[PDB]
Amino acid sequence: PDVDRFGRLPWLWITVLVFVLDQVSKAFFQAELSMYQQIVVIPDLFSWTLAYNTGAAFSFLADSSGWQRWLFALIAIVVSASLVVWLKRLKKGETWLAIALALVLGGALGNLYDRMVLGHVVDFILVHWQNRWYFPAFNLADSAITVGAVMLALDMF
Amino acid sequence: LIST
Ligand SMILES: CCCCCCCC/C=C\CCCCCCCC(=O)OC[C@H](O)CO
Ligand SMILES: CCCCCCCC/C=C\CCCCCCCC(=O)OC[C@H](O)CO
Ligand SMILES: CCCCCCCC/C=C\CCCCCCCC(=O)OC[C@H](O)CO
Ligand SMILES: CCCCCCCC/C=C\CCCCCCCC(=O)OC[C@H](O)CO
Ligand SMILES: CCCCCCCC/C=C\CCCCCCCC(=O)OC[C@H](O)CO
Ligand SMILES: CCCCCCCC/C=C\CCCCCCCC(=O)OC[C@H](O)CO
Repeated sequence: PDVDRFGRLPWLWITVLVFVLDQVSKAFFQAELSMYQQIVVIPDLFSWTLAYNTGAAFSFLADSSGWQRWLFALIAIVVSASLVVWLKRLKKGETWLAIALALVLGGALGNLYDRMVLGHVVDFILVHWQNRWYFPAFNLADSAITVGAVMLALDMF
Repeated sequence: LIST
């Protein structure tokens, strides 16, 4: 069959699927919302939003702004490469690792595309508790990465 | 990799 000639490569269809859903997601909320506008789903807990993440969380590392676009893109590129080879070196029946890797790769490329094409990453998911605390807005790419990362972390049993 |  064809499953045997491409090895572990067809797991990248999960990566593509993640990438696409991530980009359709962002495109929608770029179209439907203005910056920081929020569509309330659960008044106290959860809302859609629109935010551009130029990465101000790591602003403490430099007297310049705008470098996160390139540094983080660079890290994405580097980590993506190493993640692909490590997907290839896998065996059939290691289905847990393949999925986890594909998820992280999809999220990595999703935000990588943003930092390169746009100047920033698009964020639309706003989870919070009333006006007591707000969780930093994220997207599907982050979710794929986070779920992917946790799956890897629970692999060390 | 993530947004932030
Ligand atoms: C706007 C979003 C654009 C995103 C659209 C990208 C489409 C890329 C499709 C093919 C090129 C590379 C494919 C990479 C994954 C190939 C998996 C593979 O090797 O599988 C071969 C065989 O078909 C297993 O059944
Ligand atoms: C952003 C939300 C994205 C989450 C959406 C769910 C993600 C994937 C779920 C099911 C995988 C679908 C099947 C894709 C094909 C994987 C099976 C495969 O091709 O692996 C065989 C390989 O040859 C090894 O032997
Ligand atoms: C994880 C894989 C699941 C599928 C991945 C893609 C889904 C992306 C998530 C939300 C976007 C679509 C949800 C629709 C909710 C937004 C629509 C809305 O409320 O806007 C209406 C309009 O603005 C009047 O106010
Ligand atoms: C676990 C994996 C999850 C996969 C993710 C896919 C599920 C979609 C997420 C929420 C759906 C709820 C839809 C609520 C969005 C519509 C907002 C609404 O209620 O309407 C807005 C109105 O214009 C003003 O209130
Ligand atoms: C699953 C599908 C695979 C997804 C693959 C991830 C996306 C590729 C990342 C960038 C592509 C575009 C290359 C951009 C070339 C860099 C130069 C640039 O972006 O400059 C823009 C502008 O000139 C400065 O303001
Ligand atoms: C077979 C493949 C199955 C596919 C499985 C799909 C998993 C989706 C289920 C729950 C999503 C929970 C997502 C948790 C969101 C984490 C938020 C986050 O990562 O935030 C990022 C950062 O803080 C911002 O900059």
